Amino acid sequence: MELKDDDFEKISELGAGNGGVVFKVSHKPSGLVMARKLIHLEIKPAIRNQIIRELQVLHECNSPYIVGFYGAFYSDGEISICMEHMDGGSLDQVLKKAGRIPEQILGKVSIAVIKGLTYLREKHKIMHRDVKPSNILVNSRGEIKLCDFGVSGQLIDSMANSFVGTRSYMSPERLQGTHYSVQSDIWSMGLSLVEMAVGRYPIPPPDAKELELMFPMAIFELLDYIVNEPPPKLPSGVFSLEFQDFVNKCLIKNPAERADLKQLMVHAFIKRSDAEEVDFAGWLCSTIGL
Amino acid sequence: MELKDDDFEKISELGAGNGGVVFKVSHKPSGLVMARKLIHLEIKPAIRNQIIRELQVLHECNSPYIVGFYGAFYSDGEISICMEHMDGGSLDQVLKKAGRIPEQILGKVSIAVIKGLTYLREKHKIMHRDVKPSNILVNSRGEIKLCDFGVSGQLIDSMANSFVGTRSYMSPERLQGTHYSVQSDIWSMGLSLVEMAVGRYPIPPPDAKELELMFPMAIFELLDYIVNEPPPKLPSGVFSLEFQDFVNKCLIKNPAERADLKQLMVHAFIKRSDAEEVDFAGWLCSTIGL
Ligand SMILES: Nc1ncnc2c1ncn2[C@@H]1O[C@H](COP(=O)(O)OP(=O)(O)O)[C@@H](O)[C@H]1O
Ligand SMILES: Nc1ncnc2c1ncn2[C@@H]1O[C@H](COP(=O)(O)OP(=O)(O)O)[C@@H](O)[C@H]1O
Ligand SMILES: CC(=O)c1cc(C(=O)NOCCO)c(Nc2ccc(I)cc2F)n1C
Ligand SMILES: CC(=O)c1cc(C(=O)NOCCO)c(Nc2ccc(I)cc2F)n1C
Ligand SMILES: [Mg+2]
Ligand SMILES: [Mg+2]
Repeated sequence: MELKDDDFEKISELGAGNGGVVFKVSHKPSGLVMARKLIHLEIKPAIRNQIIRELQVLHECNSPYIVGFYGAFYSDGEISICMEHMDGGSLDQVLKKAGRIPEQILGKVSIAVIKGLTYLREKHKIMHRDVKPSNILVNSRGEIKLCDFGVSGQLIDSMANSFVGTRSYMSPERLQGTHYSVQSDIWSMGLSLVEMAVGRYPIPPPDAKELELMFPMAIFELLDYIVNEPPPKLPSGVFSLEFQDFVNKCLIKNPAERADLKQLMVHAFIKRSDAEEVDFAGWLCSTIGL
Repeated sequence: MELKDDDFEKISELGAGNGGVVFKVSHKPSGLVMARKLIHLEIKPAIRNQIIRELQVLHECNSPYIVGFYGAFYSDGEISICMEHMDGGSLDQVLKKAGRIPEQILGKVSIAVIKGLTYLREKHKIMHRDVKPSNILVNSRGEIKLCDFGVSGQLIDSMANSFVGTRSYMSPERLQGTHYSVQSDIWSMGLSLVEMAVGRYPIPPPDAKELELMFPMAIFELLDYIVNEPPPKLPSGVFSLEFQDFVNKCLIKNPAERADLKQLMVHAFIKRSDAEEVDFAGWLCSTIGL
C-alpha cells in the first residue's frame, strides 16, 4: 500500500543530522513501526517529483545488508523516506555506549559493509557516498545494515550545499576534486573501522603516551591532514596483524593502489572473521541494554 | 512581557540554514510580527539554561545597526530566538533578485557593517563570527542590520559540529587554527562585498573572458584556495579606485596587516559613501517588490 503523511503517528525522535530529522513512527494502517527521515528542501515542484521518482529504486534494494525501505513521498516542504526501524541504532551510537568496539565484532561489521557495498555496485551500479558509523545500523536480531546511500542523482544535487564541519570520512581524492568513484567508499570504511576500533575519530592520530593511556582541530587543518599526511594506522600490538593490514589496504591514499571490494572479500581478516562464531546479537545487548 | 511557545502563531517560513529554521510569526498577546529562529540541539537541561541565560545579553544590544531582539526561550528540544522581522530579507536574497549590487549601495552596506561590528566590540566586547550576506538583513524603512552574532560562549560550543560545505567566508587564519579574533570579521565582510559587487561567490576568481561576460569546486580545493592563493580583487575599471582599495585592505591574508574597524571607518570609500544621498529604501523596493 501507498504511504502518506496522515497515516503516520510520531513515537519519538531517533536523531538528527544535516537538514534531516529521523523519527520513530507508527504507520497506523499497517500497525508497523518505521523510521521516518525527513529532508527539508527549497526545491521546485518538478524536480521534487524527479527526486521522488528516483527514490523508487529503493523498492528494488533487497539485501540482508541494506536497510529495508517502505516508501518515499513529499509532504510539507519535506521529503519523507520511510525505512525499517533498527532498534540497535547506528554504530556511532553503539560506540558511544561501548567506548571501543572489539576486533572480532569489527570483523562482522566489515563483512556486512563489504557485502552491502558489493550489493549496491553489482545489482544497482551505485556507490554508497556516505560510509560512516552513523550510517551503519544494527538491530537486536543481530543484523548489520547500510543506510543513506545515494540512489538519486538529483537528490545528491539539492543536498550539495552542506557537509559535517568537524569529522570527515571523505577520501583524499574526493576532498580534492571530481576524480573519485567507488574506491572512495573503501577509504571511508577503513577510516570508520579505525575510529570504532580505537574509540575516537582517528585524525590526528593518538599521541605517543595517549596510546597506552587508552590501552579540537580546524577545518582546513583537518582536511590538510587527510590529504597531505600519512594515513592513520591501527596501533601495533593489540590488534591482529591481519586487521592492521586490512585497514592499511583500505587507507592507501592512491585510489587505484587502494584495495577494492573484490580483494577485501578474500582478505585474511575476512576469511578469518567469516569463520568465527560471534554472538553479535548477544554482544549488542550486553553493551547497550536490550 | 515574557515570550513563551503557546503565545505564537506561525505565519510563513522565512528560510533555513544549518540546524536552524526561521519563521515569520505572530506574537498573539502583543499583536507583533517577529522572526522566530529555532535551533534544535541534543543538550542536557543544565547547559541549555546557561545558553538561555547567556542569550539574555541580547536585551542589552540596542543599535540601529543590529537586529532587534525580543527574547529567548526553550521549548520542544528547540531554542527559540525571537527577533525583529526584517521585511527586506537578507542581502543574499536581495542579491539573488538584483543580480549585482551597485557600488553606491554597497557603500551604505559597508557603513552599516562597520558601525555594527564597532558597536558589538565597544559595548559588548564581542566579535561577530559569522559575517556574510545572509546575516545582513535590510528592511523597507531602509535600515541595514547585522544578525546571528555569537553572544553565547556555550552556544558557540554546541554548534561547533557543522559548517556550510560549499561557500566559506572564514578568514585564512580561522580556517587554519585557533589563532584568530575580531580581525577575522574584516576578512568576511570584505569577501561579502566582493560577492555582492560581482554577482557570485568570488572564489575561484572570474575567468579572463568571464569578466567582460558579466560586464563546481571541492571542499579542500576551495579552502586551499582561500589559504594559499592570492586573495580576490575587484575587477579593475568598473569600480572606483577607493572601493578596490577598501576591499584590498579587508582581504589582506595577514590579520595584523589587514585593516581594522578604526581604519576602515576613516577610509576614503566610507568618507565618500557617508556623504552620498542614496535612496536605499527606494532602491530595495525597486529591485525586490515593496
Ligand atoms: N532506520 C533507522 N533506525 C534507527 N535509527 C536510525 C535510522 N536512521 C537513522 N537513525 C538514527 O538517526 C540519526 C540521524 O540520522 P541522519 O539524519 O542520517 O544523520 P547522520 O548524518 O548522523 O547519519 C542517525 O544517526 C541514527 O542514529
Ligand atoms: N530577522 C529576520 N527577518 C527576516 N528574515 C530572516 C531573519 N532572520 C533570518 N531570516 C531569513 O531566514 C534565513 C535562514 O537564516 P539562518 O538560519 O540564520 O541561515 P543562514 O545561514 O542563511 O543565515 C536567512 O537566510 C534569512 O533569509
Ligand atoms: C542521495 C540519496 O539518494 C539519498 C541521500 C540520503 C540521506 O539520507 N542522506 O543523509 C544526510 C543526513 O544529514 C538518502 N537516504 C536514504 C537512502 C537509503 C535508505 I535504505 C534510507 C535513507 F534514508 N538517500 C536516498
Ligand atoms: C552563538 C550565538 O550566540 C548565536 C549564534 C546564532 C545563530 O543564529 N547562528 O545561525 C546559524 C544558522 O545556520 C545566534 N542567533 C542570533 C544572534 C543574534 C540575533 I539579534 C539573532 C539571532 F538569531 N546566536 C545568538
Ligand atoms: Mg545518516
Ligand atoms: Mg543566519
